[PDB]
Amino acid sequence: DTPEGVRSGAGAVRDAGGAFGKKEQAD
Amino acid sequence: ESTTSEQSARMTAMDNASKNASEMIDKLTLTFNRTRQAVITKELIEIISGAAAL
Amino acid sequence: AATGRIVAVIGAVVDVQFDEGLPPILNALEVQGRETRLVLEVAQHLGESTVRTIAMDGTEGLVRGQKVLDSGAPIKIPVGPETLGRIMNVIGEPIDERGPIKTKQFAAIHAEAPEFMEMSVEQEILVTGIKVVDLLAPYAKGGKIGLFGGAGVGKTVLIMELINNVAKAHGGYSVFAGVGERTREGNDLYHEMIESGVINLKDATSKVALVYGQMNEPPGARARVALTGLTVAEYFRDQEGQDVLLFIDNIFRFTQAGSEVSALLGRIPSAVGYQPTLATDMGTMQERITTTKKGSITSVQAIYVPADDLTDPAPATTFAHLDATTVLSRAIAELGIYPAVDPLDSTSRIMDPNIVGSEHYDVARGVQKILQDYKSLQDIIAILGMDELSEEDKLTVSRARKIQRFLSQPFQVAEVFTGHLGKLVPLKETIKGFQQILAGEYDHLPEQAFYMVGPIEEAVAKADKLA
Amino acid sequence: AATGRIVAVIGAVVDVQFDEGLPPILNALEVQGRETRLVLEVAQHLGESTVRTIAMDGTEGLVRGQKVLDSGAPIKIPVGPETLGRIMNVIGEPIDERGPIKTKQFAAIHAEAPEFMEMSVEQEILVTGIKVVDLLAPYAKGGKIGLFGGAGVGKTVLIMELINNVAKAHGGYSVFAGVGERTREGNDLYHEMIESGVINLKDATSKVALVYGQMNEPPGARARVALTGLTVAEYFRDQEGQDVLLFIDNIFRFTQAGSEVSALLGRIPSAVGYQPTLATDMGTMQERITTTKKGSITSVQAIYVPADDLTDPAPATTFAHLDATTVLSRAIAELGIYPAVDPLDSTSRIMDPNIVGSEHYDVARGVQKILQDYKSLQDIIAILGMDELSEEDKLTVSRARKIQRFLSQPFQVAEVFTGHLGKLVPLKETIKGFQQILAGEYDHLPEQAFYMVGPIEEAVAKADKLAEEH
Amino acid sequence: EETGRVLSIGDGIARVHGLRNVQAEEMVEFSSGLKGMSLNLEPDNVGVVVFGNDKLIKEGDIVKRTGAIVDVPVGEELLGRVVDALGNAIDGKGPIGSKTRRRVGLKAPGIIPRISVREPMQTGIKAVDSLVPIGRGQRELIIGDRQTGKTSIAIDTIINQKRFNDGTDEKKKLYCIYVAIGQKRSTVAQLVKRLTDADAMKYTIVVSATASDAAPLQYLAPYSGCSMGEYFRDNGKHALIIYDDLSKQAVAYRQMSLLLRRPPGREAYPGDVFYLHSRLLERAAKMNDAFGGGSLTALPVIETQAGDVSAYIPTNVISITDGQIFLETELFYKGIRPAINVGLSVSRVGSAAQTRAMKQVAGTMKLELAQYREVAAFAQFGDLDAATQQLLSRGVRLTELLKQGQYAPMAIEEQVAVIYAGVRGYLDKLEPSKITKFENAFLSHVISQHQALLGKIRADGKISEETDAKLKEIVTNFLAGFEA
Amino acid sequence: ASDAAPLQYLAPYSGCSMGEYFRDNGKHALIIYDDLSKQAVAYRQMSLLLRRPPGREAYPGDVFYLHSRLLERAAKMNDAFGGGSLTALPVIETQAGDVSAYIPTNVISITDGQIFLETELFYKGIRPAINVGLSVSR
Amino acid sequence: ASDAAPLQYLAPYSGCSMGEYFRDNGKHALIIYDDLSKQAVAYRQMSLLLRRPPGREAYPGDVFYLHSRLLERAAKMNDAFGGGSLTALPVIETQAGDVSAYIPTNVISITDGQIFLETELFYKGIRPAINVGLSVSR
Ligand SMILES: Nc1ncnc2c1ncn2[C@@H]1O[C@H](COP(=O)(O)OP(=O)(O)OP(=O)(O)O)[C@@H](O)[C@H]1O
Ligand SMILES: Nc1ncnc2c1ncn2[C@@H]1O[C@H](COP(=O)(O)OP(=O)(O)O)[C@@H](O)[C@H]1O
Ligand SMILES: Nc1ncnc2c1ncn2[C@@H]1O[C@H](COP(=O)(O)OP(=O)(O)O)[C@@H](O)[C@H]1O
Ligand SMILES: [Mg+2]
Ligand SMILES: [Mg+2]
Ligand SMILES: [Mg+2]
Repeated sequence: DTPEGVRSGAGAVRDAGGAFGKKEQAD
Repeated sequence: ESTTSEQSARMTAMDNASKNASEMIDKLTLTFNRTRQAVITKELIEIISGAAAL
Repeated sequence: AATGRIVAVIGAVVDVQFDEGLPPILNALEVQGRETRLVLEVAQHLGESTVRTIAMDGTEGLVRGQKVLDSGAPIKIPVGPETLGRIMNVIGEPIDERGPIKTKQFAAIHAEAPEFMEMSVEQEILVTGIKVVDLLAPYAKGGKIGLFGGAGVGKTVLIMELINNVAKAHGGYSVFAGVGERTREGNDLYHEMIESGVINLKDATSKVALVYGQMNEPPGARARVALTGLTVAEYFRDQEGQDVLLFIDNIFRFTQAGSEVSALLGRIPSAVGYQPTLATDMGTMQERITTTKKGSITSVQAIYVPADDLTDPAPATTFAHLDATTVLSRAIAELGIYPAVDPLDSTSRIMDPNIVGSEHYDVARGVQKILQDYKSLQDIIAILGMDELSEEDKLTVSRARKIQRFLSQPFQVAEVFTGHLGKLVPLKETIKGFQQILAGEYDHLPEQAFYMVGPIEEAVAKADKLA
Repeated sequence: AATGRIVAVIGAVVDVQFDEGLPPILNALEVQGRETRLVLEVAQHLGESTVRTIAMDGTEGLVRGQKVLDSGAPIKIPVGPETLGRIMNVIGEPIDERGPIKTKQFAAIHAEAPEFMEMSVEQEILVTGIKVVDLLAPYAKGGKIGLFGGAGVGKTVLIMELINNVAKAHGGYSVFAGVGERTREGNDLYHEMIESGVINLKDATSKVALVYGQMNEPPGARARVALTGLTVAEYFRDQEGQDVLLFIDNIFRFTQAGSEVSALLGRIPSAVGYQPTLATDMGTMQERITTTKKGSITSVQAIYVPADDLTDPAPATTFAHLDATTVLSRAIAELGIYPAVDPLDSTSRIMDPNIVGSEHYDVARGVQKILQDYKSLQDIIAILGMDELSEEDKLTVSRARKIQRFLSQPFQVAEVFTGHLGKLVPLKETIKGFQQILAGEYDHLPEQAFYMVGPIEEAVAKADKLAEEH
Repeated sequence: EETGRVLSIGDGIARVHGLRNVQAEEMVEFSSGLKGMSLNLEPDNVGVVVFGNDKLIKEGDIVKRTGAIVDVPVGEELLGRVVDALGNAIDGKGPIGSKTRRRVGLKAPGIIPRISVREPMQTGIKAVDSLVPIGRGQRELIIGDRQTGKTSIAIDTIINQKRFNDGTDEKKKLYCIYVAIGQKRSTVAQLVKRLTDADAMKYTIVVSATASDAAPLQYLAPYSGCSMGEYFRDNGKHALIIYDDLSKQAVAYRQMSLLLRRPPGREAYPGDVFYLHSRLLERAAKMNDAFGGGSLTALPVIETQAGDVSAYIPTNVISITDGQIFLETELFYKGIRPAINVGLSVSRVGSAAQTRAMKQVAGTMKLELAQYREVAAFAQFGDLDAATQQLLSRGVRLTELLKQGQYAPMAIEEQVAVIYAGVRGYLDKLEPSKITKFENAFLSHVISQHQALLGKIRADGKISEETDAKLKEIVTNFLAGFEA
Repeated sequence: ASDAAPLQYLAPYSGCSMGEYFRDNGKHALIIYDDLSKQAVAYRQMSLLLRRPPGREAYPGDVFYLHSRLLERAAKMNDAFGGGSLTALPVIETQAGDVSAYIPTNVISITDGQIFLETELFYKGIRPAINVGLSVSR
Repeated sequence: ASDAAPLQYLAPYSGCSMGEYFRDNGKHALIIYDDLSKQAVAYRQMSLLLRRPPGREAYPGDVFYLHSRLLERAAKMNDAFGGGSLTALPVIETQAGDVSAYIPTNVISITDGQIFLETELFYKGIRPAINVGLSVSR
């Protein structure tokens, strides 16, 4: 779509360092 | 019976998770816009202050 | 003393050139020829026999050339026992239409801070009857207490609760300094204290003095009224040797007034836009508000956080000057929990196991721990659902929510808002109730039963009522 | 020589008024009367025959009216074979307490850049021995290598390991320019090279010259030490037709020092806060550090990435000036993989199947692709669960984790940190091992066996030890 | 005395006209007795920063050159005295008998005068002395948010220094210096009270620049304290300095520079804030034997708003320091007190700046804790006792072991004992919430009964096989007898 | 909007003074400062063109006083002063429901209540779209 | 980089003028302004050192004009004017995919489409890394 909109990428879940990233790391 | 119930529940739960993610991203996008504008304003103010001090 | 002609008038900054004898900085210059006293405070010796001054009232009508006469001393205010029961402005003039304040001694607005060898180290727990404060962030007697909060979060309600629960019983005097707040609040408090008897309009049994610098005042006045209230408190602390409770409203307004005049004082703006002397002037003001070896001043200062942002320079700097800090959060208010004290942000210096007690310390720390774990699980909850949690985790979530509800307490000053009678809970009851909740004794009770209740007994009674 | 007088001392910017002919910009001015040597380099001709000068040392003690002489040349440093084994300052003064540096040739720190017709077009390959570098981002002989990284990520350790592996083996001389770094690290390097033999205090066989301006130095000094070091390297390139290795630590300090003095120099701040003359000055420095047709200079430059933000102007501009880039990611270092080279961010110009060979290129691209697919899979994992992925997904994740572990290589300089003995992996062994892991020949081996090892022979051998200890 | 006339005095900045022989960075004395420092030498005026309230200063005042670049009274006569930024005693115990004055802006030791860090700088904190060891001459940053315990860590180290100071050998003796920048007077007084009830004041110099004190004074305080430590460092003695709230020094520099009309930069901090903090911390060094062998250890404290260590001053100070001790609020309110994030907290080993006995248990503790952190970050337990549950139980045990109270520094041998008890698996069976009780009880039991064991550990500096066997006996016996 | 920024700046004060007549003369008046946000924008323009140092959101630091002095004039005078009233209903336009913005929080800190209107309810047909949960009156 | 800022500022215009010869004489030409961002940086350096008032990211306000008066020279002239063409392929380096930055926004607005390349695709096997979705041709 419009390029201006923020675009996510692979690994963002782990890059965030939040609970979901930690869950993925431990799992 | 269990398998059908499990699949239906999984579908519903994933739909609900998607809805929650949608609400969260809406809020985060609003925050992102505010922060971006603030950053631009702050750098503008810094540059102006540096120019005037000269 | 010395007569100077006004050279420039920009906002509240008046540039006066004195022919001879430049008034020393921080002197009180009186404008001649105005219907009401307009005192200018010398701020900078610009040079060429010219002094830049900050006005303490409106500058409308000033003309270039108008004579200004030096007083020879900084702005002085009536100080003493007669001040009790009387309302004063920044310059000290009575604004209660009760007559002149006939004090035997007059003190200067500006004064040096108590020295290092005069500081006291005693720390005691001032029970406030508020669950969140008394348990998580106990308030110290004689220590500087700060109520951080944004717009419409409960700062003035909380400070009114502190006045009702503590100031009424306090054997010493008190001073309430209103800096940059709505005038109607002052009128309410004045009449409320008159009704309660704290301000007696018949005999000198009044125990509270009022200094008001409300938002209608010009920026210069709002930057000095806090110093006026501090001076009248200082007299009671030192000369009378009596314990005082200095309640100040929105100390932030003191800083905000400085930012407005800093631009007109010719200073390079600092971060955000605040004055470059934020830390220094704030410290100069705060350092004077300290318990010394002569007397004690328990300071309850409400601090407004701009945009509910605590990284803003004004609220951020204030943190270093407070023994006990209470941070109200809008989100907690959105959930309905009142008071909106943030359990994991409010801190205190008397939360030491050798001071507050081992049992109290353990209970507070455990409550904070379980709430922190719930916060850590918030994201997983928000996306997946509580279903995708361990039954042990569900226990932590269920217990934590009960604690959050129990932190809420009906307030006496909020009876006219919520319709629920206020509940002043003794400290022991708070500690015991939170012990019981942490242990799991009341896991069967619904979480709603813990909301807006007093002691845990009321919680169980409400739980049964919820049949 | 046209003796000037100090008219203003604000910070490191000192203004001097020359009654006689004004000194041209970039010339060195010597302040007379000071116990030590204070050199003021002309920056601007303000006007009224006044020059704005940046001091190369402390400005304390300067009094308005103090006489300042003009050297007539830009800051000149002792340069030659006699600088090897000697530590010199920005103004070319011996700071090793070993007597004066007796060189018969003096050169100015400021000089023009090599011309376009002098640029070499050859691209060789330098086998450092690091599996990550040699495979994914191979360094080139004569090319400009860049060690991008944040704080505490491995830049200094990696550059010291590169010195140990390459510079010691390399016959040609080397130069180390400690621009704005910790003084402790400078002493550590000096002592280490003394015992290693690279610097010989007794004989004259030293192979590395040292130019140090630490963060203790004033901002002006920290902005020219790189120029002094590269001038020494240029002497070892033009006057002597030899291959040189210029190792500079935290070139970022070169840019940062300019930001600390631009406001006093009178420049309107540019974005974020850097000086408006960021790219121009950085190019002026970097273009000089190149391999001309006369001689080769393989330069390894450590670049601090402020707040781990590669978009920051200082690291962003330096990307264009470097042939081979190796970015150290903190997240990988948190995982423990040392070196923390980011496999999917490091790039090299010689990464061309024509240059590195088809097999090398294919293996490297396969490694990068499998790691990208692993990055993609992690997001799925976070929601579904590892015991929910397909067998192909599980196989890909396992192989990617094995490859990531095998990227880690114990370093000799890091023997003190890790405790494991340092290992050096030949390029052929690196390619063979990663190719085998991609094929899956070692899928049966545990992931732990591939962590902190040398060749895949060490990798399989470690697995057997764990089984014996199982 | 070449003098000048104050053209303008505003907000502590005096544009004195005259002083044609004034040195840059030289102290000048005003008519009222206030002392200032000449910073902005301009063609017609001199920008002087007054070290006090500027109300006394007025236009037309006579400013006399002192004739010396700003210096601080230095020596060992300041031990036990609370002084200000200019070395004036504020403890009311009398004049300081300093015979030597050292410039506050001296250069740092060069490459040659320094040697590798060797001596261990014990802090008394288990987590610091085990997973992030600090050596003498190493600059370690206690970075964190507000009310996180950085000052607690510093004061605990200060108190820990007592057990060495009251001994005999001068090598282990570590004189301390606390520089309070921006902290209120009540807070500084409370710190002094703690030190003088633990009898640590006898070896500490408390330089204080409170909020009431002028911005120039707050800016100068760190350099003053650093010079006072340099006295010990250059005489062969070992010293420690804690620059509390170096960020508050940054705001003082910002005020001073902006009021001096120096153009602002990032966040209005003057462009030379990096140098402001660099020249201070670089002085901390371990002198070589030829230069006396003394050392100066620096523990700067930085407050990070909302835990953003990517902010300007935090990144500047982080780059300068050798290692960083990260204190996080979430750990503090999760029960980990001290709230040291051992995963992210890093410290260069100081070229073996940790005692061998501590190393032996600390290596395995570190590896186990790393593995525990990697695996136990889910809280969504499904079923792997042998692999995970074994590991995470040990991790919980070691974390409870790392938890420590306030104002109770432990000797290195006692830390070795408790860390041994936890790391050998002897406490794996012990209840996770009873680990702390076991720690306290075992510490007391060892100190009372098996004090000879502690003495041997301390004397040798290494736990030999025989000492290990003795420790095995002690821990097993007490563990069996721990619960009556 | 076509009118000059100084005019937009003075308009609220001009309106308040007209109602002050009724308030002081024992009469009750209602003043509605619709779009005070735009008065804040006009004041920001005046300040920036006056080279006053901008603050958060580029708004000058005296923007709080700008609205405080206007709103404070609204009051219920006592019997001795005629017992008049100057009930004020200022309007602030939030962007994407940003009630935590500078001008919104400033005006909330001055006013004795807020009636929060929600675009969600307005589109959902609940008109008036008063959010009872957040609406409060002291 | 060694070339002074004005040379970097004038290089694109010189190249375009060289290209115009072909376009104005019935010959088709293609120009590739690699790193047009660096030209904007050089122009910013010139402007700020010339004390020209700054703007967003310190770029002078006329940077859009600087880029527009260069890219608009690219044209397909009609038969009467020779029928020549001057194709333009400017290159802009976005920082972390920030297509909303000053220079990226300006160049995107000026150009007749873009060819967006993503590093994710480059390391995912998609070489060239052209993102078909974002890439568009007017
Ligand atoms: N080891 C500890 N265990 C438990 N609580 C502790 C410990 N150390 C300190 N505290 C408590 O933590 C709180 C904050 O500690 P401290 O005063 O050191 O914080 P700080 O970050 O230096 O504060 P400030 O922002 O005021 O400078 C105090 O209540 C203190 O008693
Ligand atoms: N403890 C409480 N119980 C019920 N309502 C409260 C409580 N505290 C605050 N509120 C509501 O939130 C509002 C907070 O605003 P107030 O405290 O009056 O001013 P501010 O918080 O802006 O200083 C109050 O007007 C009140 O309606
Ligand atoms: N093999 C390794 N490579 C790099 N760093 C390592 C390695 N092993 C341990 N480390 C730790 O990582 C740190 C990297 O820091 P260093 O390179 O000195 O600073 P910077 O990363 O800022 O250049 C080292 O101090 C060391 O403690
Ligand atoms: Mg209020
Ligand atoms: Mg390093
Ligand atoms: Mg502290």
